[PDB]
Amino acid sequence: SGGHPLEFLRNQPQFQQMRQIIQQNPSLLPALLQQIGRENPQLLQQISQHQEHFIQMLNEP
Amino acid sequence: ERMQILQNFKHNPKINTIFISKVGDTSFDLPEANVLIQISSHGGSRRQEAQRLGRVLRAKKGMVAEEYNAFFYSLVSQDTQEMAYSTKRQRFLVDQGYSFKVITKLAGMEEEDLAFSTKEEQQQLLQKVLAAT
Amino acid sequence: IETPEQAKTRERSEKIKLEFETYLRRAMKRFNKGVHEDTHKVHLLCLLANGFYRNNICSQPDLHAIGLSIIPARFTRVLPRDVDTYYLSNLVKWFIGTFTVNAELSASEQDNLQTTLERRFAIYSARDDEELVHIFLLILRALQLLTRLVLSLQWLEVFCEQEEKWVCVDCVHGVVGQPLTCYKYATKPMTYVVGIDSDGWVRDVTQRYDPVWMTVTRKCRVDAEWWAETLRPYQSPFMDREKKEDLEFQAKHMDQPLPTAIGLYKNHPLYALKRHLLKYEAIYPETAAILGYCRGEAVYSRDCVHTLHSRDTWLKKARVVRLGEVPYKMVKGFSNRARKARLAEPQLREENDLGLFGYWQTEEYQPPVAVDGKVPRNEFGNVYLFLPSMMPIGCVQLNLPNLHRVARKLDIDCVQAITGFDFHGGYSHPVTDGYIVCEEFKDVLLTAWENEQAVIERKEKEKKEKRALGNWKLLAKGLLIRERLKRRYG
Repeated sequence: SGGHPLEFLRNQPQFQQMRQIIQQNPSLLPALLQQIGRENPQLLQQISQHQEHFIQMLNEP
Repeated sequence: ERMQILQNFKHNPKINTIFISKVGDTSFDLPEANVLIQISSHGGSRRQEAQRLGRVLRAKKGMVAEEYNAFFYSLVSQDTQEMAYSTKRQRFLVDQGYSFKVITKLAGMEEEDLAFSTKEEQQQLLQKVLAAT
Repeated sequence: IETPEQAKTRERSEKIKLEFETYLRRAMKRFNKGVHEDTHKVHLLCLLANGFYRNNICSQPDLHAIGLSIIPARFTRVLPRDVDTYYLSNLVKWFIGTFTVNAELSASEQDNLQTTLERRFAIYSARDDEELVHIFLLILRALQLLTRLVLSLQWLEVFCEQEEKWVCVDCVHGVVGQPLTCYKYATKPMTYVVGIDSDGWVRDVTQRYDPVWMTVTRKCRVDAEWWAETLRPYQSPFMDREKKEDLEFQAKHMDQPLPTAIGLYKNHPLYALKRHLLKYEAIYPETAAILGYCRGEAVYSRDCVHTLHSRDTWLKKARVVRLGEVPYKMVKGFSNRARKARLAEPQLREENDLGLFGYWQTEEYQPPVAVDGKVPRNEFGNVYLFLPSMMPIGCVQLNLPNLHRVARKLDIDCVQAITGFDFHGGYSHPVTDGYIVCEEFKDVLLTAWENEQAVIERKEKEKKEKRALGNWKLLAKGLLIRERLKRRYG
């Protein structure tokens, strides 16, 4: 059990949709880019570390 | 802040009344003045307050011809021991020929309104003083 | 002309407000630019995850079996060790003649990539050029060829053991061993080029295919540290392969473009122009006479360019200049007193020329050893303690507040522990962290500090109790006097 700050983010519903988008179709990339740039200081900070957990989150089927 | 107050006295004409404790003897520099009012003294330091008078009052242009161009007042409470101090002290200044004319009453105090006109204020002042033993 | 002091105060208020708002503006610009850069990095991470997903889909065994069945026996019997340029060209030509470009085929987002590729195999058709690249990758993986799918943010890299080289292959355009041609047929904006192995191992191959990597893209790509951290987990276990690829890249890029533009020689260690150095960095003519020229500008090796620091800064770096060392660079000296003096008269601003020294010119600082219970002190009457090694032997640092009061009370030699420098208003005040004392009295000083802490605690207790008692006494005497005077007049 690799307790990471992205554990809430991994199961975060909007972030769940974002990881689903990243997993298969990058077409909706601009929507995620706009969301993160407009308001995601927390995502900006937390995405720096624990990249493997972030990638595995993006790989959730 | 000490030098701030000193410069305010030196430069600001609105404020020309500075109250100084015993530190005015030698602890700092006294700007040249013309009216020196001494209320309380050490209690017989005939040289200390005479030196304070000498340092406070300096040569000023404009009234050099007149024999009275600097004004010094020494407030002494009647029938107190303070009188015994003053005569003890100004003795040194008597050695230099300086004279002190006794002014029992001040002309003009009646018309101008001053503090403690009522004794009821004065008894409150007495309360305050006796509070500090 | 009216109240000049008010005007001066107004000017000072405007100045301070302007400084505040300008530094706030700069901070805000830094914040939003960093947000943009981080969003760009997250977009790059999304692209990397997309490449991972594509490679994982291309790693399916069903696609391998389909490719093996479709591939004729002529291409099947050729092992990866025997694969050469002619075989690659023949296979690419067969692929072109096998699968064509037909975007008219029905496409649905519901259909999976694997299912779509299997259907295209069934009909021997395709939908897009990237689909052709994926189909060629599947065909190569059918023969278990050591191949990596390379994407531009596309082609394949085949690790030929005859040359031990990652040869570039592009099926749609019939490109074999033409990396520069890959620059044309890939994505036009080429800032990142990533090669993912069938197992998911990621390699940077932007340098090979982008001719402008070593000049512009070197200074115009993403941060090296963040990207290195990103690629660290997926570093390929083939360490020997990585070393060989690095050596090949070095051989290819060793002064290959031969630029001769003055701007290019700036901030480029491979060239290290004398005029393109810094105030502290300086060339070494002993090991660098001439290596090239650009518009009358000589070239010297970067290894002959060395950084320098002041003797005080070297001591801060725990380094002591050797006796008789010559100043490697005599440069502008600036310290509080020195800065004010130089502002007083500019003739000595150039004439100061503090003489820095090289690292090779300075030895490691050797802290002394306390003798006879005496703590050594510098000219400033202290010890510089930028690093723990700087402490003299036989000394102990104690970070106990107000401990020196007890030390002098107990007549114990105690000094401050100079840590660094702080400057609130423009002056580098030394910064100390605790007191350096002799090791012999360390625990005695601790005991004294404990005793004095307890004593000051109880002293504060009795002081506040006596304050309350004095307040009681003052109130009682005040009421007594009030009653007495009221009785005197009522």
